[PDB]
Amino acid sequence: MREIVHIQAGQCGNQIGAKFWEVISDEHGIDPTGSYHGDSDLQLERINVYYNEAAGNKYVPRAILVDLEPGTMDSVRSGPFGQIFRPDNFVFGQSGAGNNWAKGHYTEGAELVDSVLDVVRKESESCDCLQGFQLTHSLGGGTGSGMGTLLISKIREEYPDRIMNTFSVVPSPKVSDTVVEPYNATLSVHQLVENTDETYCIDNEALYDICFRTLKLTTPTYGDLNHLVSATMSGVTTCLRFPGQLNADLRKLAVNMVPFPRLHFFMPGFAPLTSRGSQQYRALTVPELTQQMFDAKNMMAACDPRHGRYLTVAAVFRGRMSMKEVDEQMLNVQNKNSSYFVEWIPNNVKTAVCDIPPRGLKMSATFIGNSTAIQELFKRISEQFTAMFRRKAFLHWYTGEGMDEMEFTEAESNMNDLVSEYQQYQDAT
Amino acid sequence: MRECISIHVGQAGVQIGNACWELYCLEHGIQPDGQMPDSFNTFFSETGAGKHVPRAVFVDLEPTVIDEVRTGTYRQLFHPEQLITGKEDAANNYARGHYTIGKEIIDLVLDRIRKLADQCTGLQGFLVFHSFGGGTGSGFTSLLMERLSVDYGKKSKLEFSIYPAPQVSTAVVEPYNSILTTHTTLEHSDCAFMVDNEAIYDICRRNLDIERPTYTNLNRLISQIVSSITASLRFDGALNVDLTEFQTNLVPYPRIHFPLATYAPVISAEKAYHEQLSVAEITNACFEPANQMVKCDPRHGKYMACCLLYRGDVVPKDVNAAIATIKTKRSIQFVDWCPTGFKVGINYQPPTVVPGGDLAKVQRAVCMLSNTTAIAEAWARLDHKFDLMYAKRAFVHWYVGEGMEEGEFSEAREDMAALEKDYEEVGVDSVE
Amino acid sequence: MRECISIHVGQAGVQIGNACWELYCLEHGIQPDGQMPDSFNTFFSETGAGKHVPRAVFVDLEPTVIDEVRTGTYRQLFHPEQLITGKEDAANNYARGHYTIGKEIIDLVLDRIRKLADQCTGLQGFLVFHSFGGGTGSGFTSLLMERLSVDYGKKSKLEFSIYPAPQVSTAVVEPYNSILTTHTTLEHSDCAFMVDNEAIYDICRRNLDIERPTYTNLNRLISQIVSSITASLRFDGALNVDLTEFQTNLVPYPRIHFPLATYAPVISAEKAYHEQLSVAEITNACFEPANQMVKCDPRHGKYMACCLLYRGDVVPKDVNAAIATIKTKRSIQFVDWCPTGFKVGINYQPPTVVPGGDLAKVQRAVCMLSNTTAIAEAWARLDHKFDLMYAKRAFVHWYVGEGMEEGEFSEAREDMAALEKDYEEVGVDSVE
Ligand SMILES: Nc1nc2c(ncn2[C@@H]2O[C@H](COP(=O)(O)OP(=O)(O)OP(=O)(O)O)[C@@H](O)[C@H]2O)c(=O)[nH]1
Ligand SMILES: Nc1nc2c(ncn2[C@@H]2O[C@H](COP(=O)(O)OP(=O)(O)OP(=O)(O)O)[C@@H](O)[C@H]2O)c(=O)[nH]1
Ligand SMILES: Nc1nc2c(ncn2[C@@H]2O[C@H](COP(=O)(O)OP(=O)(O)O)[C@@H](O)[C@H]2O)c(=O)[nH]1
Repeated sequence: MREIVHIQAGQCGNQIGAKFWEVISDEHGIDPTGSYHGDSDLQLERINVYYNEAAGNKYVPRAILVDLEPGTMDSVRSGPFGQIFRPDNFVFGQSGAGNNWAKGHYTEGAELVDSVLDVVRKESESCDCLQGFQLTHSLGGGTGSGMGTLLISKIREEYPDRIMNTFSVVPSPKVSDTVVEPYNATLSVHQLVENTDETYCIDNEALYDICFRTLKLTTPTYGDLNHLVSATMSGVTTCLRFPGQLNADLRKLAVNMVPFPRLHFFMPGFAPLTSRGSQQYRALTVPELTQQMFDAKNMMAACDPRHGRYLTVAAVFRGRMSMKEVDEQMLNVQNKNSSYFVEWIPNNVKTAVCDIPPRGLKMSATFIGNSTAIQELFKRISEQFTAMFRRKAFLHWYTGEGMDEMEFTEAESNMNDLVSEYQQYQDAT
Repeated sequence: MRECISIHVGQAGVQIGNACWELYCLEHGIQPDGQMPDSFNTFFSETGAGKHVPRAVFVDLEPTVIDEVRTGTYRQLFHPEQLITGKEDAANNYARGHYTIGKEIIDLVLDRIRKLADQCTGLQGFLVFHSFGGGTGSGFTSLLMERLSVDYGKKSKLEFSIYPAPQVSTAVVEPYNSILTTHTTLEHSDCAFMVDNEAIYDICRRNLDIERPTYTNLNRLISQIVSSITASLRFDGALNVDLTEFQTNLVPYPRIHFPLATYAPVISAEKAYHEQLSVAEITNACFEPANQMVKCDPRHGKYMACCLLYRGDVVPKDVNAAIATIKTKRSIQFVDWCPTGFKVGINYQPPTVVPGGDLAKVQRAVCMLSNTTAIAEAWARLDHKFDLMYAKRAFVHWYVGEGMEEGEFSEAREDMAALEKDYEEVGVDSVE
Repeated sequence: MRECISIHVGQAGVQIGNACWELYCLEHGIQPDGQMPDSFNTFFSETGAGKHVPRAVFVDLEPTVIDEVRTGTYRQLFHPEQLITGKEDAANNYARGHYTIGKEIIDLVLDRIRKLADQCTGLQGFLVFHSFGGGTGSGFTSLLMERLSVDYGKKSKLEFSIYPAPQVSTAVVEPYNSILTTHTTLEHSDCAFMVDNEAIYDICRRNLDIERPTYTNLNRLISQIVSSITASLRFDGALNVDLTEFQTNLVPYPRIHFPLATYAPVISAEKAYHEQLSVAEITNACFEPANQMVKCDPRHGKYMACCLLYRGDVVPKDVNAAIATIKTKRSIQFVDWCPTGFKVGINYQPPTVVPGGDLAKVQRAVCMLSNTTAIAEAWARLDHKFDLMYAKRAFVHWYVGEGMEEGEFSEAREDMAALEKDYEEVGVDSVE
């Protein structure tokens, strides 16, 4: 029960799952063929949440993959764990996005979505009891920006009660992947706050330095950067899938983390992080995990929690650890960092304790942050937005694909109406 | 021929109850498969063959913590018509505990409970074990407390409800689930016993010399209170006590039904030597504020009525000498209108220890119940948490958007303001 | 020396009867070849040597389901002069059941039946096992019900007829074959017991924990009713009951002869432990509306007269205590003119289980027969199906074109409108 349908979108949104589904299947002992090889009977206790049990004692990931070109979908099946997916779920267009939100939401998105919304519906009745949908995409490109959000508005009409969370990729502050990424951000951020219950923002630029300053990786490729994305997503649902002393799910991490229904942009963190030449000198204790999280260089977003206050904090723990070693540390980080939290929410620390550690470690954790430091993350987008839009830069491509200025003007001020909320709750009493 | 059935609501219902029913198995010779290779008619009905079953109704809205009983060591002990589960959990939401999900299976649990009463005649009361922080232990309890007063009514209900800690918080929505369940259970319940987490971590570090306990290790001490209140039913004692008597001996006013529990002695096995544990040594440890299981200092309040339960080697001349020294002190000060504030019970059999446990096999032990007035200071700070979180309208849309009128907070808060100053009325003395 | 022969009509006659006669073989020590390496004079006549035969008359208009007995495990048990078949089936057509094909071999089955009566003297009654949906179980039965009242008459006929399910339909022509057989059998039959498919799938999922049963698995529970009504004939009991008594104890008015059946307990083998199955626990499960084998809620109607059959370890003081608690309830409400509405029967021998079966060997079991009034609500919705399908003149040419006057529907429907409001006359109380 409580099954989750996994949906992907974009070139970034596909290769994450090739890393993501490699990690989840190795938490239950699954070959790339699709059979079972585990030793303990606990691994099949909640196996049905990411697996529809097929015939022949095989297992398939309840996953739907969406692109606008075949340049990625053939690359997934020709790698490791590309054999696990069902060949019917690869729904994709033929031409390509062209890195355009207008083509990603109006031109090709109107055609391909009917070949997806039946497949989601085909996985809807496959679920014995549906929990919610998770989405993996980006915000700078074309496919991950528009075609992701075009699914979200149709799903929320079909499922108002079901939860929704998107592991999006917020673009970096200084270096630029996409030239038109301020237009692709604001026109998609206007859609995220309409029909998503929570969002976990991940920056590329922070994940470069986490792999370099902490892991000391000489050549960090995407087979290692996307591994930290998978360690976050597996660290959230790890209480839904295993017995623990204090359970948690995607609903407990949604009610206790969102005070107001538009203030739901989060920041993830992971702990511990050991280098291959710096692991044999560390004391693996629970208070070592706590002080590693709350600094700047362990956040997975370009954010400064020193210039900001937290509102809600969720920590999900894995492994056979005690409670007084956890609960006393959660109190002490509120006392010494008393200016770093908010005043009108008393004791804003959420505790989640599981009993299955990650394979390869003994104890671990997963950090979920919610602070008003993301107001710099959106105003810097909004500063680049108002500079380009007043020059009508790159505007005729969107205008040529059926789009008016009032689409921009409402979406511009709605971000300004978003940040003005955060600054209002930042320094009140 | 007197029976008493138990209800376990939420995750705190399950993980307390498994350590509780483990202790009942080890006393009446019950194996983990029910056989015994009498006196246990109270909590264990008998089949046609020589196998017995517990009188348990385990219920939760999430299936994880139930299935550990369905596959664990106590697999073939419990009737599988009693492990009532559901699809989706309330997940810290009083609306999903009382208005959305709890509306479904509230008419399913009541079927099994009445079938337990059909094979009993001495049904004295109930045992409802839940928590205040979580939604399922608050919401699904609060709807259940209506239907029990509808159907049975006269049977003396009880609560070993987990009081929310004033400085150790797990969930953010504890100042909403604590307040909203208080407006409901005040109309129906009879006597709610409070056990708090924070004071147990104070005791188990200082008095058990264990600085790293778990919830399984905390539930071992909670089972000491459960076996020592229901001690006069199973075993016979020199001076017994009934479950109907607790709502008369400890409830002066019908709007105040909050006593608290205290257990003594709590010493480790290597420290079990070097002292004799005399009856006056183990009774001054009860009224000491450092040994209570609720972090509320009683010296800033008064005691309306106290209760003393004794089990082990107990001489009634020694208990009489133990009480009179306490009333001649000044750190304990009673309320002016109640000089006769003690209900003393004596049972012969000592508490036994679980193998692989933490406490030690002693000759005698005390479980003290007291109805203080200093707990209202914790109620003000709980309401002080509620004042800031509601005036900012925080987390409201998760409640109103799931079938809850927003004006219902105006009804619960004003009733809370009444009971906040009801301790002001009782706590002051009379005129001359 | 009291005998009772059985008739099995249609496919529902065969596949019920094979599971029924399997149970009779396993009780009297009967092997699958008749030998027994007394008391069974009722259902088993004896040859000149030491071989016995069943008193069965199997009949169907299609040869498929008969030949599985002719080649199956019970090959050398049944006399091959009793497996009367034909060339073409009726195939869901009351005209081909009563007017075209059934005219031929109605004078062939009556030859073998009278030869069974020639070797019997205590011929009490008949057993006619058929269905209402199919044509052969409706048409060939309705012509057979005339000739039995012509020839024998006084012998108390019975029906375990399959009532059509209100929400699970196999054939489209069920609202024609149900209504047209009701106009005919009302003139001839004595007591028609109803067992519906839809409620058995409700029980066998919920109470046997099997979510995927088959017709062979459904016929195992139907054989429990057959052995428990004919229990007072084969075995001896402390308080017996006769087949002549059922048409007197349960038929108040001659135009109403529709009771229904209920069996209890129905528990699986792994759930057969953990409870004692006391006589009051297994009797409140009978009058519970969730455990009936006909999906008709009796709490929206009344009971004219009830019947209780007991087999197993049965103490008559315990049955007396079990009945009086039921009449002091409110969910069961009888009709005002019948305070004495019970015919209680007790047999000693428990029901045995088939090897490879689904239920478990218990000490005692109950088969309840009750004559409700809430079944007329299902008759209105059955007629509500008949109103739309006949006013549109649907499927009429398959009936009129095979020897049936179209005005015969005007005769059956107006008689149905009489019996529809005959429950209105009885179901209301008197004046003051
Ligand atoms: N002493 C003790 N406290 C426990 C135990 N299990 C949980 N708790 C406490 O219970 C509280 C959490 O409430 P839960 O009972 O899990 O919540 P719930 O009512 O089931 O609500 P859901 O989220 O819907 O499951 C915290 O204060 C925990 O410390 C236990 O075994 N012992
Ligand atoms: N409970 C139960 N119902 C059965 C069984 N076999 C058939 N039925 C039901 O009988 C109905 C079909 O009627 P039939 O008896 O097959 O039809 P018929 O009267 O023989 O008519 P023909 O088509 O001429 O053979 C359906 O409602 C089936 O569910 C059985 O073994 N058990
Ligand atoms: N983490 C991560 N981000 C990537 C990767 N490849 C591209 N991105 C980011 O994804 C965004 C571009 O999206 P893209 O998938 O190319 O466009 P789309 O296919 O139209 O959705 C930019 O923010 C890139 O930094 C990758 O392998 N890993």
